[PDB]
Amino acid sequence: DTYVNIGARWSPDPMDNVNPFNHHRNAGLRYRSMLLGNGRYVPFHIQVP
Amino acid sequence: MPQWSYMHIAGQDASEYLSPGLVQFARATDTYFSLGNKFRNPTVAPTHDVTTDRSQRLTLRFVPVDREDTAYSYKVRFTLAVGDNRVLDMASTYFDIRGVLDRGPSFKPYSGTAYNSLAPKTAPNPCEWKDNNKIKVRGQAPFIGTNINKDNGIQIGTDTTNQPIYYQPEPQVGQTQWNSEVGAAQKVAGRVLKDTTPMLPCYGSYAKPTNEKGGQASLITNGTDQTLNEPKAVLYAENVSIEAPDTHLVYKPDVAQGTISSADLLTQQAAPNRPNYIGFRDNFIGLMYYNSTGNMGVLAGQASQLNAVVDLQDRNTELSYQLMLDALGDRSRYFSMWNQAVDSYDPDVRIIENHGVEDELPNYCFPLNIFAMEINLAANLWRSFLYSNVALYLPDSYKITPDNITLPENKNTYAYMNGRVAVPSALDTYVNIGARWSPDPMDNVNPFNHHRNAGLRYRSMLLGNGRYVPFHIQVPQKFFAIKNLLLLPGSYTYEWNFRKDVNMILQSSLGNDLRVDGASVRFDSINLYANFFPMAHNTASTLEAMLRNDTNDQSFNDYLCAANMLYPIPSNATSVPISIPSRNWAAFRGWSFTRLKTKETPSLGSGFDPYFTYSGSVPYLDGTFYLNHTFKKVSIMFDSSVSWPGNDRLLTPNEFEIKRTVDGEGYNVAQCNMTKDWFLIQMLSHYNIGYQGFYVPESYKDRMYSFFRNFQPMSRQVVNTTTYKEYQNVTLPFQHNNSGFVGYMGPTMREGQAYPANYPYPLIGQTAVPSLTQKKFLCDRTMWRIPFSSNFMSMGALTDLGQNMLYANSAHALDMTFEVDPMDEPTLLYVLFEVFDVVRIHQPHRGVIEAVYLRTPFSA
Amino acid sequence: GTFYLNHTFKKVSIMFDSSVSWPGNDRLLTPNEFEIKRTVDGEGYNVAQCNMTKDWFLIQMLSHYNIGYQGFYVPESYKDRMYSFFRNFQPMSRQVVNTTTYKEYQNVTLPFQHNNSGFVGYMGPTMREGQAYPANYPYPLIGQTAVPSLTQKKFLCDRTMWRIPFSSNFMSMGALTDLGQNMLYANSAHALDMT
Amino acid sequence: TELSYQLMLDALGDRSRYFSMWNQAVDSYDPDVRIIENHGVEDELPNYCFPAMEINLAA
Amino acid sequence: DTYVNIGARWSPDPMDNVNPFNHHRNAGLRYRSMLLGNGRYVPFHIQVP
Amino acid sequence: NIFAMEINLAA
Amino acid sequence: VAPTHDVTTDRSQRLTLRFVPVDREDTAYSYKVRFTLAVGDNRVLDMASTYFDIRGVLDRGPSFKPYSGTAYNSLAPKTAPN
Amino acid sequence: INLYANFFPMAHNTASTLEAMLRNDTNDQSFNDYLCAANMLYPIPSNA
Amino acid sequence: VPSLTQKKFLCDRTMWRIPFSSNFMSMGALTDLGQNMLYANSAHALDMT
Amino acid sequence: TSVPISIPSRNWAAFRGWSFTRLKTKETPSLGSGFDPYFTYSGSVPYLD
Amino acid sequence: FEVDPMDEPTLLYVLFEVFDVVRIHQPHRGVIEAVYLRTPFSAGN
Amino acid sequence: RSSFTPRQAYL
Amino acid sequence: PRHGSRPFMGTWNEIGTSQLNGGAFS
Repeated sequence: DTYVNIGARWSPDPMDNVNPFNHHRNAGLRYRSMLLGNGRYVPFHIQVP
Repeated sequence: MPQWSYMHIAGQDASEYLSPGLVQFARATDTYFSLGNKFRNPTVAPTHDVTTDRSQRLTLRFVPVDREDTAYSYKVRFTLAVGDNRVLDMASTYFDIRGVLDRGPSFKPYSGTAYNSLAPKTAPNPCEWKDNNKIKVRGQAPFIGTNINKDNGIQIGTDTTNQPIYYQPEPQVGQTQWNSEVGAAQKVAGRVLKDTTPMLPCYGSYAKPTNEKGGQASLITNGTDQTLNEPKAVLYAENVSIEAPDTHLVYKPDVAQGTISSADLLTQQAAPNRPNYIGFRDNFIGLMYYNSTGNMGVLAGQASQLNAVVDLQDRNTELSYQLMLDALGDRSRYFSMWNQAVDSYDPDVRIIENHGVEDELPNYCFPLNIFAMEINLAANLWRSFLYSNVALYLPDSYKITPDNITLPENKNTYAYMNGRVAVPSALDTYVNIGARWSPDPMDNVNPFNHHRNAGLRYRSMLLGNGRYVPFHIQVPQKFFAIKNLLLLPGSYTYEWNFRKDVNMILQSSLGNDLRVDGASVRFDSINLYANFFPMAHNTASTLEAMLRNDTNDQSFNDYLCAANMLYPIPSNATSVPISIPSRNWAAFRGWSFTRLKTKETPSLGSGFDPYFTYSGSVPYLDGTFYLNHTFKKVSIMFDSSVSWPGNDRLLTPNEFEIKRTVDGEGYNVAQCNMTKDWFLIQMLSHYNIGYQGFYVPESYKDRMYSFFRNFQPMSRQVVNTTTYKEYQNVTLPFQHNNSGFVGYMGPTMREGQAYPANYPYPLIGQTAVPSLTQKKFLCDRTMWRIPFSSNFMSMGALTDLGQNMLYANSAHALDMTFEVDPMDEPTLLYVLFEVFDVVRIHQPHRGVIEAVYLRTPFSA
Repeated sequence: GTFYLNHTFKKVSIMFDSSVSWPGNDRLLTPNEFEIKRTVDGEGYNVAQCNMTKDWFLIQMLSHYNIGYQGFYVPESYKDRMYSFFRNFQPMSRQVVNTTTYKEYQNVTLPFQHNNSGFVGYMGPTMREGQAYPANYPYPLIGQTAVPSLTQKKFLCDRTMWRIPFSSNFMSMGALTDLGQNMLYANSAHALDMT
Repeated sequence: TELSYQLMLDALGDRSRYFSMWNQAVDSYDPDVRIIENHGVEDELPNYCFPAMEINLAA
Repeated sequence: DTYVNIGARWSPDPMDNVNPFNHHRNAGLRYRSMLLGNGRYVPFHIQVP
Repeated sequence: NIFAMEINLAA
Repeated sequence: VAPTHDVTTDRSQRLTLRFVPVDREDTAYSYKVRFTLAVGDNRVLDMASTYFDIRGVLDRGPSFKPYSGTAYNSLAPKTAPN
Repeated sequence: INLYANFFPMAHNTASTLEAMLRNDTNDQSFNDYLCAANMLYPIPSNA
Repeated sequence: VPSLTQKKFLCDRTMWRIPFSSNFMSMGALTDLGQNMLYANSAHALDMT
Repeated sequence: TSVPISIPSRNWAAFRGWSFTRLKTKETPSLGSGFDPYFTYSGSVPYLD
Repeated sequence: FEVDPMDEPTLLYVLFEVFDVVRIHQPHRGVIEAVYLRTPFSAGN
Repeated sequence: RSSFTPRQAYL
Repeated sequence: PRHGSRPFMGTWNEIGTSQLNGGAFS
């Protein structure tokens, strides 16, 4: 909540082995999902290298 | 001397004194185990023959030998005498003004409020009523006292006793909150502004204090009250001088007569005024009269009057010096002499991304289970984010004027803008939620007036926060043919004409027309200043008699080789055709076009232009462009018969298409709406990428004013009317969401009720109504480029096709037609016929300069 | 390396052996004393809208980036480093109520001064003290009532360690300076005086 | 030769990357707390509700 | 306060001379203090050039 | 004096 | 292609060598350690590689509070009781 | 305290060559201090 | 109350290498050692744990 | 009551004799800077009078 | 020097004496060049 | 010309 | 602040085969 042994730089012990890219705050997938719009049943037109 | 050479302090080098065998074992292995660091090589300066030994003068100063002032211009000419045995570079000759700009009674260079801020906003400074209010006990004050004998009042003590003074509530008591002590059974009081004083709302309320102990005080002094049951608590009072630099009542409850008054009604509402950081012009644009055939300048040789600056009124020679500061530079670095800021709008107000509002846990109350209350902290900090940097700066309709308050006519006056406000019911956290879609209403609106923009914020405070400001500024020489010129010894006449009209040389940030609200003044003085170079003379007279033969002369080329033209477009129209008479194209190097609103473009002549009344980041000059998502398709025809990209070198042969809305049999290129064979002319023209593997432009070729650092594709989703069966189109003034925890149609208080709502059709959830997408492509801060080379890739500065015989061996006519989607408020179209613009300078007579000019296309 | 009092300098008078002055030969602009900040007397001499004398700004620009004789540029990032001059210049200014031009400069010393009241506590941290009042402390300076103003300037050049290269033209050409190399062929003694 | 390293470890590097080994951490100040730029606080109406007062939750 | 020197970049005169590098926001100080953690009693380990 | 409740922030 | 037999060595050299202190004198305001650096033979040590490794226990004073707020009852108002 | 160092596993047949040529007085190694300079300090009276 | 320092070392998106050459370094491709077991049609067999 | 003066390592070659004197500050002007405000005298200037 | 207690600031005005001299000359039509030596306390590095 | 020395050469 | 520093008659990466860091190859 606020106390993690406040004042120390730590990745929390329970979650250090958990995926760090399944967050809400993650630039890549964030931008990408908003790159196809905010909705559902979204049409798309993309190119793959 | 030896003891130096042995210590390798000056002399032999670590690649010279080494046994050549062990230079090698370094050269041969430097990638791993590098020991070139261990060794030493003395670096020494030239002994002599480069230093003046007698009394030369760094930063020589010059002052005007001739002056001329008109109602809207300033004219000076200096006898810029280089002096024999010397050499001067005009890259370092900057002119130095000094005056007293009075920005106008609009600069609200702070945002928010600044008097009694933390207010409970809409609320009432203890004020007294009207008719004959001497009937009811209000009760709200702070001192906690003991026996107010009166005729003296409250009290205090000192062995004897102590009735008071003139009572003090710059805070006074209760300092024991928890128990709030509580009406010490006794008299305890406060202060009260009583009638006769402009009943404002406690907030923004100033009061030129006048007791020097910071009492308020009507000059002739005032106060005192109670009735004679018996005495209870008193209230001193007055008739001060309220005011409010920052504010704009937003619900004055009618009662238009009976103002300084009250009777409840009087206690209304309030807010901050907006904020227009009105300060000077990055690049100091305008302060010098650049391309214009009236006022123009000179730099000839007191000895022939033969000028050397011929500025054809069609070279935006001040975009240049704002693009040649994008190469050799990096405008994200603010210098300060040449006020170099560089504008920009925070890309989180022009491409808002409603990434929500976290706050997934109960921001909760707790008075000094426990009773409390909440407040969606992290969301409320969204509403106040939204209707403040974006919304409000919306268009000009979609804004509502509050009731019982009239705004001045002559739209775009500062009293107008803060008079009206947006509605925090739409264009807030209840719009295109979760999508990058920039708000459509401000799609084609200059998004450079933001108070949240750096660059218009490093100069409006760089000059302090006052309406009066004595400035001290330097203006770099901006002409391309003089800016980097090397001079020969002699006496020269340096002359230039300045602007002293505020609207041109003082960029605001809301574009209220300065010229109607106030401004600049003097130019108290204007002296040159040029730092010469103590260049020993023997080797001057051999860099000044070799730069004066004629095979070795100089030669500057304007960076932005342009032939810019302005093509008007009606109020709401498309397809602006243009024709050029038969002529040559010996060195044409491609087009460069864009769109600009007419309100932000001067006449370029006669200086003062009465119709030019908008001051916000003139795109024609600042270099900021924000209409590049409006173009639809451009056609080029030669002789009225052949398309020019044509030969089939393109998709859809005749029609460099840009966007291409709906109709996509498949061509729209990027999750966006540009057309794959654009984005192959644009990329492949700037960062020569494209035909061999669409990379991510490498940096040192993505400099601000260029492509990739812009195409910011975007896309959204809305209730496809003709599919969901109930696209009831509930108009903005009807949506009932945030029931009423928030405002009514208007940034006002809590009228609420509480129902679910009518927000937006929920398009992200188990029941989401269907949809239909859209996609836009903002390419602000740049211009479309269409190179003349046969293949759009650029090999050299002169295209592979510019010297093609049939484009340099005969005359031809060019007919080309743009196409732009309609936009209200008639706009204007801007096009560059990029063309070589070189200039040679030759000067054999020791005190004369003979300049030669050339524009291969468009030599007139 | 942290330095924080580099802006307090206002005058330096390098003067060799009780007579000459360095870069004398009038080769400065004020050719007897590098002035770092002309406090009030400007005579059109401040630069970049800060107390710095243009002469001394030129001194620093040459010393660090070898620019100044070729037109002033913003130094390329590979020469302007963290402990360089231009990275930490930050000119700053404002304007304050003029002494005896406003009707009342009338002196409302801290303790007495009524702003943001009745919510902010008194003179520090405690809460809910007082009744709300019109406020009277930052005496306006923006709108239609703005007091007559007198603007102040200053430069904060932390971390810089002002330099004065010894070369004749104060431009980094080598490491064995141009003048550090004739002061040998004139082998003698020069006790310096600095002020 | 206590500082010079700090002034030597300035050209051949960046000294804005934190190399824990030699405790590499330049003493730096938050510009917004040294060179104060008090541009104001953007507020329109941060409101309040029951489970109806006010705070310029932005001041 | 908010109302003190509002609208202009200039650090208050009383503090132009005080050290700005002792802030609780000084990057290096907070880093190294946290790098060894919040310990009042810290067993430390070092490399020094 | 001026009725009040707190809700705390920054926390 | 890399370079071969002429830059490297098949003899058992070492990459990280401990140099346990030879002599450790002392004082109150000081610290003396004298190692005996041995650079072997045919080896070539560059001083920059070398680095002292100090170990011990550090006691932050009663004044080390490394957090602007409190970690204890905090969200509650700044003023209260039992 | 421990003293730590790193030896480049150089070729013995080369280290010798890098030895019989890093010892000749003509292939010595020289350094400076980057802020090469003295450091006279010089006190200032309290208010002066 | 007493401290027993713990200590970790997060590293994400990086693949520990073990480059196979001698001065465990990188002086090319076809790295030193590798070059030996080139031509010689010799054969071997790792077994790391 | 003193005025310790000095001059180091000169090369006196034609030094044809000192000349003492004694001014008062207020009224001896500021040397050459310009508007040196600390000049608040109107009387004779023993420095250049 | 052992001047007598005056009372307020008071600058002594030693006037170390030297040989001032200038050798202005005009070889061409409009060229002034002169040396400005002052010995026993000169100006030169 | 010069007074200190009567030396002068073209280039 | 002073640098000088030695080792500069060019570099080798001799041929018959070419340069180091790889160009492209983890």
